[PDB]
Amino acid sequence: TETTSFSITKFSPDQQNLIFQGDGYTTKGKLTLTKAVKSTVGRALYSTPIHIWDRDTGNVANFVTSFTFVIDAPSSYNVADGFTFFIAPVDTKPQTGGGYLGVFNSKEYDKTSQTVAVEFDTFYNAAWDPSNKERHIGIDVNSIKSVNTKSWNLQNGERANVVIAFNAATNVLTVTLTYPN
Amino acid sequence: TETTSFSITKFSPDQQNLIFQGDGYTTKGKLTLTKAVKSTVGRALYSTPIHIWDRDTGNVANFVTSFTFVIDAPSSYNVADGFTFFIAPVDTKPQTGGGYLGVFNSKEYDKTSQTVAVEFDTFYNAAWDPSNKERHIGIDVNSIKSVNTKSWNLQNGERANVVIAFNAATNVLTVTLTYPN
Amino acid sequence: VTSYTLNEVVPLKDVVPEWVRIGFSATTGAEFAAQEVHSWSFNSQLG
Amino acid sequence: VTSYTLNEVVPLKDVVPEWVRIGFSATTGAEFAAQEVHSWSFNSQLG
Ligand SMILES: OC[C@H]1O[C@H](O)[C@H](O)[C@@H](O)[C@@H]1O
Ligand SMILES: OC[C@H]1O[C@H](O)[C@H](O)[C@@H](O)[C@@H]1O
Ligand SMILES: [Ca+2]
Ligand SMILES: [Ca+2]
Ligand SMILES: [Mn+2]
Ligand SMILES: [Mn+2]
Repeated sequence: TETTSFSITKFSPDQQNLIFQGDGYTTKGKLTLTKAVKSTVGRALYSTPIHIWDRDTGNVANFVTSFTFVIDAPSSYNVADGFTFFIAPVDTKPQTGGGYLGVFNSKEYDKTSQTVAVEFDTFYNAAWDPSNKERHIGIDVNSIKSVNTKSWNLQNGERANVVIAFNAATNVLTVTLTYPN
Repeated sequence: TETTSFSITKFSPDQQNLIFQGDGYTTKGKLTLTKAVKSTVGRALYSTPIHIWDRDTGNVANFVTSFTFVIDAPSSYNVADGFTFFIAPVDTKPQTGGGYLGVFNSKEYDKTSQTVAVEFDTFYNAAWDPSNKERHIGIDVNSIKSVNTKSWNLQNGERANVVIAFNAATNVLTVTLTYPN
Repeated sequence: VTSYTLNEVVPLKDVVPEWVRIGFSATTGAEFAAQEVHSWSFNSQLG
Repeated sequence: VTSYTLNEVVPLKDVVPEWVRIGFSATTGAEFAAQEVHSWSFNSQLG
């Protein structure tokens, strides 16, 4: 049995329990990943390794996370590029930017990736994103091409409440997003 | 608000969330710090930095820990040297061995130390340990000389249950040790 | 209140290593925006 | 069941830095023993 848990409701100026990559930093008690600038990547990882399953017992972990974020666009027809919560190998570093959202490099399933990402995609990349050209929540495994999606209507500037849960008896990963209004 | 919590009831062979120093290692689901050998030090730290107080709010954290350990001596008149649970600066490294228990270097209060240690001392070091020559639980701050002690009777080989709690409104740190029988 | 739910079967034991880090990612390109987390909490239980 | 309790006032804000690691220590010398942790759990709440 090993359990683990945390909660930060306000970020310090030196969050020493976080790893920042690319343009991530803390200001005003928020964790900011990209400012509204052209062509930049922002990543922040929790530093303790999480033990998600076991060679010896073959067990997998149940888990849940919940967070709050806003995306703040100059308007609603200039909005790029997205935001991801992901689970990755311990030495993870930022991958390819722009529509690849910092965590992947192709739409072709790459087993070496070892990354599960949940995404909140704000921009259609014609080459892999749903043909309906809508903003969407997606689950991706080892590829920038979601294995499943839901179209969601960005409320530019509002605070979204997300909960992600994974159940280890059922192998089901679920995502729900809530807007206040 | 930032909270943090964990529980390991059985140790893996690669506890990746632990830092081992000196002779510490995991075997058989236990964390072993010193084997019964002459002159050796064993330290194991939880790797996430714990945020124990705040410049900006001036708050201090409440906290509690609980663990289980045994000391296993060849007999009861050859028992050395002790065991400590401590709170230290993040880059902590093992200090002086033997009766200094790996965490200190004098009995003279050293402010640079920044270490609070609770100890389970099994051997009288005439120079600082209670003149009654008894085995004892002690609270030490910045020195190998406990600012306060309790004499306890080592039950060589039994499993002790310890709980340590600190209350931030009262600045009181408490220790209780339980033997089964 | 406007909610959206998605779910799928992912077989975690086979995609990812026994030990993982968790975190957040964002990017801009030609177009852009500011993305920001205001709070984060997590719990898992293995075994 | 044999219990022992000790307590004291420590003023943590003044002894230790805002950020700390926690852990366990043991040593032997001339004489010795084996010291071993069989389970460990921790919780703190700041703020
Ligand atoms: O900012 C939106 C888009 O800008 C650039 O074309 C990048 O190549 C692309 O990946 C990104 O999705
Ligand atoms: O093993 C017990 C004792 O052995 C050696 O004399 C060490 O110098 C001393 O610090 C230790 O306490
Ligand atoms: Ca995209
Ligand atoms: Ca001693
Ligand atoms: Mn997409
Ligand atoms: Mn002592």
